[PDB]
This record gives sequence, C-alpha cells and structure tokens, in this order.
Amino acid sequence: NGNSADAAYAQVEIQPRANIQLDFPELKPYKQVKQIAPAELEGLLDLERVIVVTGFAEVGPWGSARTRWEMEAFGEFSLEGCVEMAWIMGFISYHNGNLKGRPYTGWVDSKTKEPVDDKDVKAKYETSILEHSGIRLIEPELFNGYNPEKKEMIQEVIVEEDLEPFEASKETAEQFKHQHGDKVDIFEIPETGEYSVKLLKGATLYIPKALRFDRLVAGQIPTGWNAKTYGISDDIISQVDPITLFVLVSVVEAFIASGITDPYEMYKYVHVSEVGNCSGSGMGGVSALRGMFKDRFKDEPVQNDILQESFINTMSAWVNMLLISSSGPIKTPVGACATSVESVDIGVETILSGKARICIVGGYDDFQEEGSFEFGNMKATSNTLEEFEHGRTPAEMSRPATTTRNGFMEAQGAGIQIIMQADLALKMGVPIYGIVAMAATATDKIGRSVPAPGKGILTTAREHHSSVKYASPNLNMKYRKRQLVTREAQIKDWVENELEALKLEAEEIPSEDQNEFLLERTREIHNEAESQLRAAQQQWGNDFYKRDPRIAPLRGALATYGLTIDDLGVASFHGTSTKANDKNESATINEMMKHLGRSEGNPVIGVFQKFLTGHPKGAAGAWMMNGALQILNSGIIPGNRNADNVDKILEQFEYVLYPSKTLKTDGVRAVSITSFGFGQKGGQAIVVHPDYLYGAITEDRYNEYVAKVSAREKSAYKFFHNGMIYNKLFVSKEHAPYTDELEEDVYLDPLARVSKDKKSGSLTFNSKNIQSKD
Amino acid sequence: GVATSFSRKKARTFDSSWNWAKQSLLSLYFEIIHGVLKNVDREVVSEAINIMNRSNDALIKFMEYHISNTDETKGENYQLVKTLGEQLIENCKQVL
Amino acid sequence: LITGAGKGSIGAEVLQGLLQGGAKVVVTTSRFSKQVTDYYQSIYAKYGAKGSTLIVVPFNQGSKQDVEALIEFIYDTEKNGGLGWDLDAIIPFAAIPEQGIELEHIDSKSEFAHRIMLTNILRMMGCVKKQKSARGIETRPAQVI
Amino acid sequence: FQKPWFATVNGQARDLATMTYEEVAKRLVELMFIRSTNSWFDVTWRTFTGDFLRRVEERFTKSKTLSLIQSYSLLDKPDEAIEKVFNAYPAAREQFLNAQDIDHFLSMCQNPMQKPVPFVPVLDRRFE
Amino acid sequence: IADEPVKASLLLHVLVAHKLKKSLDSIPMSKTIKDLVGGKSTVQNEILGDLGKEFGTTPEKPEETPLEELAETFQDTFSGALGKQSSSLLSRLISSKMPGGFTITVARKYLQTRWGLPSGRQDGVLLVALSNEPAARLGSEADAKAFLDSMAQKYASIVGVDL
Repeated sequence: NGNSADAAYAQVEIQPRANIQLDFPELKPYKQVKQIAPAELEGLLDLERVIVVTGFAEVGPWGSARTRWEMEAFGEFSLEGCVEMAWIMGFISYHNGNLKGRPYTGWVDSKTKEPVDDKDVKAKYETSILEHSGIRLIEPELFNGYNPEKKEMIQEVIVEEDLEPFEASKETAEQFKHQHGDKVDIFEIPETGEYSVKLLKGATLYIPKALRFDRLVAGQIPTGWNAKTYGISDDIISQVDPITLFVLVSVVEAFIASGITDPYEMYKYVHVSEVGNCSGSGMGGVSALRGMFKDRFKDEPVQNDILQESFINTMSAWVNMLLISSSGPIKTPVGACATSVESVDIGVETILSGKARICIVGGYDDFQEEGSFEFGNMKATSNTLEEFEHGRTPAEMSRPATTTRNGFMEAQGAGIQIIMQADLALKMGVPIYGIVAMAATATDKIGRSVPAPGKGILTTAREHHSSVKYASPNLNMKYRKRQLVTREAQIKDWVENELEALKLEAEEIPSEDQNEFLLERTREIHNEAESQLRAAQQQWGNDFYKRDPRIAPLRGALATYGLTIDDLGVASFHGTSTKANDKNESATINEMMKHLGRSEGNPVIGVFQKFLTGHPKGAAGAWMMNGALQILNSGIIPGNRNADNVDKILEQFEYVLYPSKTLKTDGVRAVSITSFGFGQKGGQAIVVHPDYLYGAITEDRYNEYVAKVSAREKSAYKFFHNGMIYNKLFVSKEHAPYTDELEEDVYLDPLARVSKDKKSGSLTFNSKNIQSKD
Repeated sequence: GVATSFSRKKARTFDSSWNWAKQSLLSLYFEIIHGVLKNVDREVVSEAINIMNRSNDALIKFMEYHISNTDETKGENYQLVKTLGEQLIENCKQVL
Repeated sequence: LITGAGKGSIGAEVLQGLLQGGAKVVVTTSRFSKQVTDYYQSIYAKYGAKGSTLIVVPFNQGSKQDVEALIEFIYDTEKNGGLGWDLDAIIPFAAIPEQGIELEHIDSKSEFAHRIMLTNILRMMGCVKKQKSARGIETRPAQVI
Repeated sequence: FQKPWFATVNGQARDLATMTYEEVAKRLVELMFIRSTNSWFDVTWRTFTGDFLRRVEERFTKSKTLSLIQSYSLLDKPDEAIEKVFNAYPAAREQFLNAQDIDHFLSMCQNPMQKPVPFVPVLDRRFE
Repeated sequence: IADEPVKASLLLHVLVAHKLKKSLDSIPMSKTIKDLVGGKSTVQNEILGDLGKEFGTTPEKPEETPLEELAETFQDTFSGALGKQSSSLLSRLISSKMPGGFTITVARKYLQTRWGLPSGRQDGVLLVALSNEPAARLGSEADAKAFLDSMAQKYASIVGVDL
C-alpha cells in the first residue's frame, strides 16, 4: 500500500518556542477584590499618601529578576528561562536574514552562527548556563584578571649593590633623580638624547611577589553578561564604572516591568521636578577608586576623570543624564548592606513630603579584589579553604540560619524598584506589584563594634501595653469611616458657604472682568475642597496611629488596610549566613511578633534568598524587595534549599519557621523585609498584596485602570521583545524633552507636561503648553 | 580503591526535626487545599504518621492555629483539610 | 551505623525506617557530593522523627585507614571532635556489583570487592570491639546484621 | 489601491507589531480567502495562512504537541480552523506579535515560490 | 631611503586617535573636535591642552573647525619637530610595552637597518605604533620586531613609499 498510506498516517509535530512573559500582576474582576478587603475601605485612604511598587528589576548572579525568581522558586529554568539566560550570557544571538543561502529567522549560536531551535537551547546551553551562573569560583576574566589564588602585592627592598644602567627618557630619569636623590645616577647619552639611569647601593626598589588568598568563590554576574547585549554603546561602557552599567540596565528593565517603555511618558502626568532618584550604594565605583589609588600609583594609563566615576551618587547621575532627564529629588543614601532598605524609606518620605510622586529606589554594589580582601581580613566572608575541608561545593557555601554557617558569600549587582503614589499609578495605568505599607531604619545603642548586628529595628513594634483593658476604637475601621463621613459633611457645608461668599464678592465686580475673577477663584475653591478631603482621608485612612502610642508602626501599617498582625505571612530575613546576624535577626523578628501579640503557633515563614544570590552588600535589600514582590504575586514562598540543618539555637524563637523547600500557599497578604548593615544600619520594610488597594476605589475606576494596564502590558511586551532581539532595550535619550531655550520655561511652570510632537513623533515640551490658561 | 575518603570535618549533622515537622505539616495543608492529595491517598496517612512521630507542644499549637483558621466555606478541599487537621490534632495530643 | 545505604538500595529504605523510629544514625556514603547530602537532607526532613539524629559522612569501606578512623570518630568524645556515641547496631550493607566475572577473570576489582564485603566488615566489628573494651563497656552489645 | 495596508483592524491603521495573532489570522483570511467561490484564491496563500497558524501553535504551546491543522486541506473552512486554533491557545487572542514572529511573517512575504501577497505589510526600502 | 619630515596632518590625527582611545582609521579627518567628543567637553579641553603643548600657538575656536583645515593652519609653524607631548607619549609607549632589551635607541637603529628609514621616517613609524598601542608588554624581541615591521608597513601605506 505504498509510502502514501504511511505519510498521510504520519502526523506533523509542533515544537514550543520561548515566549518570555513580563509577568504583570493578574487583575481579578472587581467583584472578587472587593470581598478580600473590608467593604468600609472604599474612599477611606488618600491614594496620594499610599506608596505602591509599580515595577522592579535586578542584575544579579542569576541574570534578571525573572531568571533569578525561576531559579529561587523552582530550582530550574523552563524553556523561557533557558532562552533568556542563554541570550543574557551571549550564548545565543537573534538573526534575521539569509544563512548559507536559505532565509533564516530566530536564534543563532553567538560563536558558530549555527541556527538553534528553542527546544535545543536547554540541551545545548543549560549545562554552561548553570556552570557560569550564581555562586562559583572567582573568574579572573570578569575582574581585570584578579586571581585570588595569586594576589599581587609589591615589597620595598634596599638594594645592597648597584644595578646595570638602563636607558630612559630625560623626564623619566629626572623623576628618578627627584625620587631617589643621590642614591641614583643619571647621565645623558649625547647622540641619542636619552639618559642612562643607575640605582646605587642604599636606593629603594619594589619587587612584586604573590600571596595565595583563601576567599576563592563569589556571587558573580553570569559569565558572558555584556551591557552591549541590552544596547548601551561603547562610549558609555568606556567612560563609566561597571557598576554604572548594572544600575542603567536594572533601571531600563524596571521601567519596562512598569510598562513605561519611554521614560518621558512620566512627564505626561507629572512635572519634570517630581521624578525622584532616591537609590544609593555601599561603596560606589570601587573599580574607579582602585584606578585612582593603585593604578595611578604604578602610573598606568587611566582616564583623567576616573575620580568622577567613583562617587556613590555618580550612578544616580548617569541614569538621570542618559534616561530620565528630570529635575526631581536626588537623595543618594549609603547603608553598607542595608542601603536598598534606606533608599526605599527615603523614597517613601520623598513622596509623602510631596517633593516627588515617583522615586527610582534600590541599591547596587560591585565586587572587587580590594573589597574581597578587606572583608576576609575582617573575617566576615566565609573562608573558602575551610569550606572545602568541610566538603562544601561553592553553590552551598551560603547557608543562612544553618548550624554550620561561618560567614557570607559576597556577590555583586543591582536592584531597582519604581515606587509611585497609588493615585498617580491608577491614573497612568501602570501595573501595581505591591503596597509599601511602612519603611523604617534604626540605630542600636552605644558600643565599640562597627560590624555589630543590633536590635534597634525592634522599635518598629514599639507600643504601650499598660492600659489595654478596653479595645481602642481608633483601630475599629468602621468608627474611622464614620468620622470621615462626619468631616466630609463639614467640607460640604464649607464649599457651599465659600461659593456663596464668591458669588457675593463677584456681584460688586464689573461685568467685563467677572468671568476671569470667577474662573481664578473657582479653581482655588476646588483646590481647597480637595486639600481638606485628602487631609481628612489622611487623618482617618492613613495617619490614624501617628499621634497614638497604643498602636505600633508595624500594626499601624497593616491596620491601614484592615489586616491584623497575624496576616504578615512571610518575613524575608537579611540571612547573610554569619553566626551573629542570623540569630540577632530571628530574635528581633520573634520579639517584635511576641510583643505585638501574634497568635501562638502562627510563625512568620523565613525567606533567606541570599543562599542562592549571595550578599551583594548595597543591593541586598533591593533583591529581597524583588523576592518579596514576586512571592506576594505568586503566593509561592521559596525554600532556603541550603538550610540543611536549622540551628538548634533558633528553636527558642517560637514565631519563626525555617522552610527548606518551596511552599505553594493559597495566598500571602504581607511580607516583612529586614536588613542590618555595618555600623548599626538597621532597616525594615512592609509590603502588602496590591489587591488590598483596589478595595479603596470604585468599580468604574478599577475597570478603567484594568483596561489601561492591559493596553500598557501589551505595549511593554512588544517593546521588550523588539529590544531583546535587536539589543536595543537601552536607548539613551540624545536630548532632554525640552530645547535649551524652553528649559527655564519648563522648570518654572508647575503644570508643564510633555505632548507628542507630530513631526518628530517623540514626546517633547510644546511652547503652547507652558504657562497656558487651559 | 584504597584512597582515604573519610574526614571528620566532612561529617554532616541533621537533627532539627522540630522545624521540619512544622514545614512537613504546612506542605500537607497546602497540598490538601490545592487537591494534589485527595481523601483516597495513602500519602495522607504516611504524612500523618511522620507528623505524629514529631509531636511536641509547639507543633500542636502550630496545627491548632492553622487548622482552626481554615475557611471551610471557601471550597470542598477546605472542608477536607479542616476535618483531617482536627483529627491529626487529636492524634498528636494523644501520642505526645 | 549503616553502610551501603545510597539512594535506591535496601539500606536507603532501612534508614527511612530507623529515622522514622527515632534512632540516631550514622549513614556512610562512598559517592559524597552536593546531590547526595541534599538527598539525605530531604530524607531526614520528611521521615526524621523526634529525638532522631542523622550524621552523613564520606567513607570508603575498602580502606582500613577509613574503617578505623570512622569508628574512632563515632566513639571519641565531643570535646576531641568525635560524636560521643556508642553503637547499638551495625548494618554494613556496603558492596560493589561484580557481573560476568567467572573464576579466570578474578582480578584487582574482585579482590577489592572481597575487601569491602568481608575483610573490612571484620575490621569494623574488630574496631568497635576494641573501642567498647577500651572504655569499659560490657552491657551494651552492638547488634551486627 | 488594490494592495491595501495589511495592518488594519476594522478600518484603523496599525502595524504588524500592534496586532494580536488573532487579528492577523482573520485579516489574512479576509484578504486571501474569497467568500463567493468558497476557496483560497491561490493555494500558496493557503500554505501562507497554514504556516502562520503553525507558527501561532509553536509560540503558545508549552510542550511538544501534534499540529491541530494536520493538513492545510482543513483551511478550506478558514473560520473553523482559526476558531479551533485560538480556542486551544486563547492567550494568542490578547498578545501582540512576538518581534521574531513579525520578522518570520515579513520573511514569508518574500517567499519566491508563492504568489506575491495582496497587501503591503511594512513601509521600508522594499515598499516599491 | 631619503628622509622626509612628518606632516601636522599625521601628528594631530594620531594625537586625537590616542586620546579618544580610538583606531587611527575610525577618525574622519573632516569633522570638528566638538563633534568627535560632543557629550564629554572634558576630553575636548584635554585635546586642546595637548595641541597647545604640541605646536604652541592655537587659533581662535579650533573646536568649530574640522581637523582637516586645522592640520594645515598648524602646519604653518611646525617643521618636523616631534614636540614635548608626542616625545613624552613615545617614551611612555616604549617603556611600558617593548620588552627589556628593546629601548628607543635600538628600536630607532632597527628602523634604520631593516627598512633604511631615517629620523623623519622613524619618528613617523613610532607615531603609528603609538596610534595602535599593543596594550600588552611585548613578550619578546622577535614579537616586537614583527610589531614594528607591521607598523612600518602601515607607515609605508599612509605615506605611499615602497620597502
């Protein structure tokens, strides 16, 4: 029956192609989100005073947030993971065109230029991907040939017998004379015009030797990561410190994850002078320091302006020169290992003070030879030789809340969130990943140990308990809702009485100038009626517990949204893998939960993300903030897989659990993030499931938002895939959104907003829309 | 073949059952809810054994709380977990 | 103490029982590594009953220098760096597969096997005895299976 | 003109990048499937719309599966083929063309062993 | 072969190439100093500062004029003179790269023996060698001979002479 009965009997297979999703939050129908929040929350909260996390990204030893989350929560990459990690690590490159005649579109290998199917990526690369990702042996290539097994340092010797004469230029011989004095002899060679130098007995000299240093492993950004891959040009790469690349790439990635592909689109809604850069570091460009300090000393070729690239706040500068071109607040904090948490807190306040309505917050810190050495002398980093004697492979050398923990695995990179006013987030229809319920920092006590972890942050649970006979009605939200209704009635009366008064004044005004006067005063009465409503809403909705010592700031933050103290499902511990910190953290949490009156047997689940990523110092709290947000949106709590045996000392802490494998919950309502930097830097930050927010808005508003996000998620997803294939996710602005002439006009006008220029197509400031009556 | 493999520093300890019990109960609870385990699974009895064997006060308080706060009106799977819990609480208190 | 209890052997299922029974075990592995400890970690989380302790050590039963060391490490005091234990049962199930080796092919591999499965088992009992006698222990005999 | 702008949805201008996979597959049928004769005007235009559906399957499947359109004979009832494919992958109703799938589309638009497609998919140097 | 004093249109072209950390060919000769380095005005005033030490006198706004007609304005007062800056950079190049046993002296007389190139040719060969710094301590004398050989062929290409 021929091969025709068997070719029609054969079935065509379909092979799956990577479809890397941005993973925006899943928006429920209004009916469902209205059930989870209490019904009395509607129009209770001022949404200007609510801070939401509206987009997050990181550049870490596991690539982006999406791959790092994949590896943290599932311990392996799916197709979409393997492609993204292969593309990040420059194993694969996209190629549209002709290849050996026939026209090919899709991935190719970066080296061979062989076409690679998506199915075949996991077979071909997922070995090499996992072999050059995360915590592994320090790879010299990545750190200017630094090999911690053979660490160069120079030693002075006093020469005991004169050297062979060596030729040098006149200026060089001169500088040898000025250094060594009589201990050197310089003699011009007539014909050539060059000198002959001869160091004499008693002259200094410096001989290079090697030291075999013992911290051989580190949390390194994957081998083959390259800023060009995102679309940063060589001029930027050459000028700036590598840290500045991380930040820049993290910031464009965060913006994309916020749906905002063009940063100027912010200026359709806000004044240039409200887009804040409240994001800091630990030691800034240490590569540029190591230049000016040690490469200059050896007189190596080093860019003349290497100083400017080493300052903590230079990274915030470059982002704002290349991407944002704002005149918003720029508060760069320094908080050693808790910077990321300080930068949230500053941001939060920077929006609640009103000086800004959007901060770029988060941390970022490089790993370099100088650092890795000084931390090893301090004995804070885990001695890799000792670990090898204990049979620890590199992966498993960061193992928080473990018996056998000795010290932290250092790592590098950046994390960036974008926080906003909820009101403005809904108005722009950006995705909301979380609510920043509180952020706080504290100092511990007098003491003569800088790196000492301490229990200052405990003061987030501070409250009074001497008069708890009867329930405080100030927590009973219904009471609060009543009082807000009582106020908005007075507001009503006030607006009527002011509209009367206006009419009365305007009657005596001449008829020609009447219109102008009424417009100007009707705006100001609308302004004051808003101001009074938001002040009420702020008094009852948000700031009900600021002036009440019987409510803790930690209880206060949850109680804003109707949540009890029991709801705080997850605490994301600092969890460095060092003997003092992990015990001090646990005790502190445990004592906060115990004081506030967490129900017995309702522990917080501990997340120790640093077991995978290691400790990026400045950026630690910005990764835990990303690890929170993705938990809050997945309801999945990743296990500390390196928690082989939880430390018997931590059993005494009743309100703490130490999972060793991923728990796929039915929901997480809130997540604590605690960090303890060097120098008594203690920070805490509470993030709440964004769904609670939607309780506070009407059905119509919600649905209008949902539409605008759905559109802005599609447009993001388009921009993300177009940027990724052709390496143009990064596109530095060439010009500000205003010509040099209008700068003054744009800054002075509070209500200047960018409009699409039809000719160019891009967003710019229009001279019509500056000091405009409309 | 006669290479020295043994070293005392390579000795690994696992002793912290006290924690693992609470994790191993919480994995059950959410597996029952997400209906990965039914009411006809010998795994539900296996788990129940392995929890009981690690009964203490803290574990009984950790169950009592999680099971008592289950919302039986959210689904069928919630009624299943709430019954099983209540029974497994009574077990652990007996074999403590 | 139980040897030859790597994943998917009879030892593995015994170990699951002993830990389920609240026993204090030393399981020895001849392929020690990250994957192996993580496996034993999972086994103890799931099964490891209250009072139960699991100690995973690398071990090459085919060496006498490892066999005398192991027992010296188990029996020696917690001050010296030993476990401070006293064995109630030994289950030396360590073995290596030999297949299609008739009389005439007995070589290195066969000799080594015999040394794991017989001679070094005897040296293990032998070594325990020596430790028990030395510490003056005569009413706590180590069941060998 | 006789070759209309392809990236049109109900009569508003778009681009291949701002159309869903659904929108594109409907617009293809509309421009390449003649209702009156109940046939594809050119078998190469059917093959075109069959490759595009096989590309949608590939993009929105999770694991290796059989092809829903085993033979391009099934396309002879295009509305049933589309409904069937987009029922199986309903995420491809709401998700704009993956940049790679745009390039693949425009790459099929220059296949030299097919009839030149009755539209202009893109404004570039090969517009003329 | 006969000597020829080097041209300002090579000295100003190698200087800009070196400072901008760029290849000699990647510089378009008819393009303003302010256009090459437009963003970072700091490296612009470092170009000016070097050109000042190189050829002394500088015209009014040399930054709005392309390098092309700025090379001929500078050519007026210059006559085969390396200057202190270029001499300092050549001294810098040799000390850091060329290995022990290969100083300027023997490099000059290697250019004289191998190629026949005298002073005015030699100092042009050492300029294109600085334009493409090897950025790696020359391993051996032999490797460095191939290095000078190759950057004497680039000197022969740019001038238009046979060897």
